[PDB]
Amino acid sequence: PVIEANLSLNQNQLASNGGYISSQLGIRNESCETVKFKYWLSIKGPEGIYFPAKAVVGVDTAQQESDALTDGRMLNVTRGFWVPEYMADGKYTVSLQVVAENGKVFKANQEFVKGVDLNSLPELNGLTIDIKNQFGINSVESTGGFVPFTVDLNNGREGEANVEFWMTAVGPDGLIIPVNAREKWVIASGDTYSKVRGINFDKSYPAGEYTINAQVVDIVSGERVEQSMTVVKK
Amino acid sequence: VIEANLSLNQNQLASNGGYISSQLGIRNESCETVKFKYWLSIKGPEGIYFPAKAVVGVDTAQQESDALTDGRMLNVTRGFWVPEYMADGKYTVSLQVVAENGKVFKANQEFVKGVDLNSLPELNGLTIDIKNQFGINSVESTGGFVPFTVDLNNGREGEANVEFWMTAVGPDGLIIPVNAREKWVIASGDTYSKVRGINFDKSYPAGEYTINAQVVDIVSGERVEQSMTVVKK
Repeated sequence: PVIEANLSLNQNQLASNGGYISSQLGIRNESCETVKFKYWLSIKGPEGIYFPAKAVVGVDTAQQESDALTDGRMLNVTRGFWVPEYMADGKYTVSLQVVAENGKVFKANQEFVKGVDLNSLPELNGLTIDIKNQFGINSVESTGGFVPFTVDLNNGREGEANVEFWMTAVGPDGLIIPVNAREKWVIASGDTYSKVRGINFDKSYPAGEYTINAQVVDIVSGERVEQSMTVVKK
Repeated sequence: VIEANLSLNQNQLASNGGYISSQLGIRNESCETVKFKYWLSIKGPEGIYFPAKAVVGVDTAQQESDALTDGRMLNVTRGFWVPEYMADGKYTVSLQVVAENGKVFKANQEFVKGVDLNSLPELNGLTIDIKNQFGINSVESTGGFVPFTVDLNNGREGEANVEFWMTAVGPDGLIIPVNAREKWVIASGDTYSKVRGINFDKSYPAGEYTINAQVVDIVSGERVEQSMTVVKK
């Protein structure tokens, strides 16, 4: 019982004043028997924003209904959503999510930005943050694995920058795993805090999805900025 | 297998932040000797997640394993700073133990910063009251229904314009709609009051679901959150 899910956005790039985004959802039953499943469209944004794409004028009373697909058949839906002005500027993730009757989870994600450039590194006002999965390693075995991350904090400002920086891995069973302890830094003008920092996914760590999350706070302004990568333990 | 506790010397920090000293207890209740890894992590508002542990230099350490004799208990004092620049609001401290066999054990305490302990989140007179109606903290693998009471009380002298929604953030990257995005004009002294439940379908994966409600003031742009945790066995 395998489902194939895709998602595409008619646009990636919203200005600060927000806007409308029209999406195209594709759900294909690649299996031989007929398949029942639930699906929905959800948005995840900065500052712990999580919201459903779906909006209603009245009182939301609906429960999550099941759907179905004929053998080899595909569902095709257009779905649009507003992203209002009052929502935080930053990087957003739209997620088509399918839960099949058998427990298997399938997803398709697209990103968009609001009030910043699609290509751009997160920044604290000249101080740019560059965190990357160094070797494109997107999973580790049940028996364990090591994934290294490159960390580059570049002070583009004309003055010194005072920052606190840390990393966690948010994962199953409510786990928040320290990846990098809280570090305080004075970074001089034009200078760079640059290093490699890895996480060892111990054999004993539970199977599932780990969200590798890095944060940087400007100690003076109080602006906080994030970057995230996903690693799955099989 | 493992018994974990956590207590805080302080629950209540002012806006200018402060220091919190914690006491970690880890007890091996098992008959054989047990190996495990453990750590201390903080979760706050606005998607804040940070490790309790801080270093002045370059963090270079790896997550070391520990061990406990049969019936033996580990006892550690561990403190952490919560600086002024961190967001005001409700925080969760979490002692987390991962045993060599895969079993996860936790002990959580809450604290607040710049607001009263157990106070209702508010958007400036507009108070938000979301509660697990019947104290149901888990559902069986075969499924279950958990209802939530929702009370949005406009204490202001003028009308309040809000947008409101709910999700359940859970395993395998799932963000499950619990309440669609609703726009509301709430008159002075009035209440948006209702019950809203989530059906944890048999098919939903085992694990930890974070029931999350958010309210935005459309005029000010202030956003406020309330969260409750439900585990599917």
